[PDB]
Amino acid sequence: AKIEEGKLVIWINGDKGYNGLAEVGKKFEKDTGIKVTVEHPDKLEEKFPQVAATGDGPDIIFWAHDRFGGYAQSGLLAEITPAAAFQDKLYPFTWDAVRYNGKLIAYPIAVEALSLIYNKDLLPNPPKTWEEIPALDKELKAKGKSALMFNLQEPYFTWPLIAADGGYAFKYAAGKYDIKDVGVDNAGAKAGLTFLVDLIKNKHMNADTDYSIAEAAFNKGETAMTINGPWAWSNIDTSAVNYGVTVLPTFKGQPSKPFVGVLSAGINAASPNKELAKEFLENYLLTDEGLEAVNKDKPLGAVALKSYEEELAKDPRIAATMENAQKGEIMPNIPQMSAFWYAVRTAVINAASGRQTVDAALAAAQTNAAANTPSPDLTVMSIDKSVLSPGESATITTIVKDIDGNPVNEVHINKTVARENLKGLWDYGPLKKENVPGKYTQVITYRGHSNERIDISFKYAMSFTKEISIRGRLS
Amino acid sequence: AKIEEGKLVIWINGDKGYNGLAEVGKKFEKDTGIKVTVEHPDKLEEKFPQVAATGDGPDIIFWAHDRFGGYAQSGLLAEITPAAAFQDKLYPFTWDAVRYNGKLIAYPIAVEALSLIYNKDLLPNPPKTWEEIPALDKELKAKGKSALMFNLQEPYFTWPLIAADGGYAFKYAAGKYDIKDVGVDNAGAKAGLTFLVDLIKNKHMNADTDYSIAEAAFNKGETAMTINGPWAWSNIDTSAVNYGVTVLPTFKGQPSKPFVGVLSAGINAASPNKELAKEFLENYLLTDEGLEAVNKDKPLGAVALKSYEEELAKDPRIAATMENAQKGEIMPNIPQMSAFWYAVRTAVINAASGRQTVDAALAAAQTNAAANTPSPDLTVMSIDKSVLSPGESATITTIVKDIDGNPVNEVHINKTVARENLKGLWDYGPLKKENVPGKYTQVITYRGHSNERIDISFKYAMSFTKEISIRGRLS
Ligand SMILES: OC[C@H]1O[C@H](O[C@H]2[C@H](O)[C@@H](O)[C@@H](O[C@H]3[C@H](O)[C@@H](O)[C@@H](O[C@H]4[C@H](O)[C@@H](O)[C@@H](O)O[C@@H]4CO)O[C@@H]3CO)O[C@@H]2CO)[C@H](O)[C@@H](O)[C@@H]1O
Ligand SMILES: OC[C@H]1O[C@H](O[C@H]2[C@H](O)[C@@H](O)[C@@H](O[C@H]3[C@H](O)[C@@H](O)[C@@H](O[C@H]4[C@H](O)[C@@H](O)[C@@H](O)O[C@@H]4CO)O[C@@H]3CO)O[C@@H]2CO)[C@H](O)[C@@H](O)[C@@H]1O
Repeated sequence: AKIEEGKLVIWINGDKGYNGLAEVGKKFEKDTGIKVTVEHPDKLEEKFPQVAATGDGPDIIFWAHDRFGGYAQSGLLAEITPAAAFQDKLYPFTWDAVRYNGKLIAYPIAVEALSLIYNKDLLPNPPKTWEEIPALDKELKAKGKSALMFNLQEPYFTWPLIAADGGYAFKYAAGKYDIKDVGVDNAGAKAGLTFLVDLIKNKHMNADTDYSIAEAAFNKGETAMTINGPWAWSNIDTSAVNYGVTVLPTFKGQPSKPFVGVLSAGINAASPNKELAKEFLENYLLTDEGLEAVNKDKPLGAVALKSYEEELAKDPRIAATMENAQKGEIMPNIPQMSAFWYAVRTAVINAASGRQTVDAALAAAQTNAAANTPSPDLTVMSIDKSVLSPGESATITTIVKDIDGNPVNEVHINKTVARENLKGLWDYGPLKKENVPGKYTQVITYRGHSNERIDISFKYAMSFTKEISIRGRLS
Repeated sequence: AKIEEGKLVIWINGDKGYNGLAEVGKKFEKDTGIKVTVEHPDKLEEKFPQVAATGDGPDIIFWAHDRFGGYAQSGLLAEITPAAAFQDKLYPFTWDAVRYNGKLIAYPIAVEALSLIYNKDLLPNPPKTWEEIPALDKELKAKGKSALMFNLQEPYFTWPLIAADGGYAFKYAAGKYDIKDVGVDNAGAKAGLTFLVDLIKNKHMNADTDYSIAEAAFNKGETAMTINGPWAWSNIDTSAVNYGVTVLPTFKGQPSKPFVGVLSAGINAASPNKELAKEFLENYLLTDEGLEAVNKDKPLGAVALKSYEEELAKDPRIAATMENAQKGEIMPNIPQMSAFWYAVRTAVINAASGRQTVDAALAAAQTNAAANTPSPDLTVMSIDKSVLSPGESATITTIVKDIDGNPVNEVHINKTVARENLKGLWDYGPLKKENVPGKYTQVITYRGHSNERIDISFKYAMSFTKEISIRGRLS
């Protein structure tokens, strides 16, 4: 778990070839004596910024490149400066993905795009268009099958459809992304989303479909199609299914336009093992043998390493991946990407479920994606009472504001309570959103039993913290 | 995510039928208007006690019953008092598993035991004994296969072997478990472990084998045998494999003796939805239809509900589960179970890898399993400096002690740093174990850039917290 001199800790997502990566680690250990521990914590991409600067992260973090600009802006990443000879071993466009403010911030590993994955026995002539899928589903349902299942809970999987007829994240102009010019609520985006929503209302898909439901349904031969990336191919191979990987369907005659990720490896700026990390990545992983070991576990996609990619490129599944990639767009790496994703995630889910209209959902995503970040300097937190007797209550009031002093309407707040002794009895109300932007309250009732101090910390937007204390006394 | 009046949040492990459970939730929602959100956080069993009492848990927690005594001791669980008619619908021994200090603390759902799962094409006559497996592996390796792969990283999977020839957790006598009488280092336990270790050294298994490696190897037809529970059967069915589920091999002519878990559902004492939770569990889940929906996703094992179990019991896989269960032991539910597991986990891993001898590994597990818990009242935490100028360092010293004032040698300490502004530059050393029991130090160097206050909290044994603060000032 712990970062220490002389050992390497690596975090990679649980859908990737972590076992194969650990094999590369074993080889490094054999040669160097340096143990390499590969972990796949949930929410690693959220945890990393919280722990990296405060002494508790991995030495190396793997994620798609979209997360890395935010990390770099915060100073969390070592600058990557490989020799020209090494740089020349990887595709130039992959280095571009991991460049932030003129500096290389990670090593590129592999290029990922979603494709249409289809069952050749059920559906050897997969549809050209999205909009026929409902009629197709009707046909399949009459023989115990469904047309299509994919993960509706992650916006990555729905974006290609939202983008097909013109939806965009941030407008690109004059050498940069305009962080206030968000394209999620344009005509093209509302449509794509509407379409999905109609698929649902018409009982072709289920709003609750997640990664595991879709994977199981495809791999068991129950659904004719899924939308997934190269990492998914291994489990399909394990199954009995004869599958193809192809171009995503069109929408309004336009290609679906997936957001393309470059799986990337960053080095923690606070690591005492930066040089070892670089050696591991450059000399062990980013080799034919190293990438093969990871790929054999879960396929990587179109790898960044030219020598190995030249071999993979022959695979029709890879050719299809690259085709879909070329029809989409390489994700920005800017800090605002997470805000964009969080916003779109909420809009797809809310709409799919009919908890809001498409017009409304997407209008709101636009606001939230473009929102300023909370400022520690202007955010307020107080409690009305710092000592409680049994039966007394204290209320926390917090008001979250940006750098300009303007409220931030939607904010992630993580509450943590530190307890002196675990002997006192306490009741916590919900964190209540009040009827003005940025304002939340929480009621805490001391019920006695034992004297106990508690310290309540609110972490805002997975960044800064404010804290209050309560002394519970029996008298 | 959040606990709120009028909605249900459920936590269940990611290896269980969470999608099927969500289906039961949908039915409840249809009837009642109460949304049911099923989550599968990693480490849910560790998180639950940390958040349940402090206003941030689920309404309902699912885990095997072994975890629940600790939760109950801490006051985290609502007492369960179903009508006699309802009680009579479930097997008596399952209620016994969820009784703590004379009170029912959860609803029993299903009985789980590990079995030997084997590939009928590769190995239709699976071995009787463990000790022949190495020779068998030799035969299989000569035809591109291995004999056996199972999760070595979780002690649950190795326990049946450790226990076969007499290993035990806590001695049971006079109506109770003796928490100071730990059986992990007896002759029978050292042997079983030694055997596994020899399997490894002789290249029959790999010390690094985890759940996913083993699952993939079995399901792809690469390994003849695995050790797993009923939840695993779904993915095997998806694969091409013809498999059987049978009695675990013997060791020294003794049955392997798995620790048997009762998957159980507890209600958070702090839930404002206790009655809804009870209705969901009693009236929706613990019905033929409800359990079927979960079972169809991932098999539950031998369910607690007699009416449904009578149907399942016909399944030879269930018969085998029950056979292995009867050869093992129902886990204690006492608070000390987690300490036991943590200890055995470290001993298996350390030994399997050859980082310690079996004799040593198991001697140490014994000490740690029997150890007193840290006391908030006697644990020390201080920092030598509470204000720093740039280039100055402060050192935290903590000394962890039990209720009696005795040091606790091994302690889990989770460090969290709350940051005022994220503008200061700080360097954190490792948390250093000093050369006497219970004592740890950490060096923090302020590097300037900006004035910033940080608050550093140490949480001990996932229980109490102590905190210090540092004001970093440029002057
Ligand atoms: O509370 C909501 C959820 O929040 C967390 O998920 C967030 C991430 O933190 C964001 O970074 C973002 O995720 C993007 C991701 O950055 C992007 O690369 C892409 O992810 C693909 C990935 O490239 C691919 O290799 C493979 O792993 O599939 C991923 C998709 O699942 O797309 C993501 C958006 O879908 O936004 C999400 C929220 O949507 C947290 O992890 C969740 O547990 C939490 O529910
Ligand atoms: O830091 C080490 C690891 O710590 C955490 O794992 C702990 C758990 O918190 C403990 O409760 C215990 O786990 C037992 C578990 O309580 C017991 O029921 C059994 O679990 C079976 C389960 O019954 C079955 O249904 C299925 O899910 O498989 C489980 C086994 O994986 O056995 C467990 C012990 O193997 O001890 C473990 C540590 O071993 C934390 O979750 C980990 O992430 C962490 O690495």
